[PDB]
Amino acid sequence: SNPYERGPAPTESSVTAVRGYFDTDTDTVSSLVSGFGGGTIYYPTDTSEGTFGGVVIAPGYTASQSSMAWMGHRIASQGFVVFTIDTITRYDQPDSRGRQIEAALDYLVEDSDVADRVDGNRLAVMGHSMGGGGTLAAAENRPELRAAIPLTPWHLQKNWSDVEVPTMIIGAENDTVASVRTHSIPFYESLDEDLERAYLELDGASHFAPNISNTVIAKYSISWLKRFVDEDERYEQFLCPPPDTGLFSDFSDYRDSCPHTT
Repeated sequence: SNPYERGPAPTESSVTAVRGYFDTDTDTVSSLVSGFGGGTIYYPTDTSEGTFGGVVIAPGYTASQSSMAWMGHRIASQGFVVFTIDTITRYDQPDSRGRQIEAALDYLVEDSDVADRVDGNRLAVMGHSMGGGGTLAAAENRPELRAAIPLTPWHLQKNWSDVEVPTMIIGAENDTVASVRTHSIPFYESLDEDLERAYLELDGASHFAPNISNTVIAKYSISWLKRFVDEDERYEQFLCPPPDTGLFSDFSDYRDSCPHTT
């Protein structure tokens, strides 16, 4: 059986809930850490079912932890150790954000007081905007990563055909900052035809959708992490078959590689 399965059999309820099964706590990481600006670790207090996958989440240009904080307890409560990092400076570029995510993954797995609850073999990267660009850069440098979720990603590099990490790109229909025509769709279309991947385009959404509690983003993020970080087939349910994308659907567009096999 899957040794990495955590939590009860999921429902539409459970995956869209503001808090899942697991009681969660936080540890704060100082800006004194090398390689990034610190952050907050959100982690399940219940260790009886075994260790959890670790997930670093990077902010965008001018922003910090607080723009992504809502994902902390909401993802962690599903059975993840979730690291909402700050960057060294608010003006750090995507490649720099990418390096800061890698440092944060290493800090989480090697140095954090919760490292004993993280399975260092099962790690994921997420990030908003330039942090999304950062997420691709990390995914590209670290093919051992189980899952990558760029959110309204921004990057001057368009070609990511080398990424070996299951990639869910969530775009915003009406994004004028990281336009899906010039960022998300070029990035998605460049992925290996053999790679496990999704493109979610949120209907009439703006660049800031990822910084506001969003049930679509959370459901599909948790499903993607469960499927690839935990190899949890029980979440294939939520990803495959793909959802409808007519005009009062959550999605102006949805691209998929169903079924997933891990």
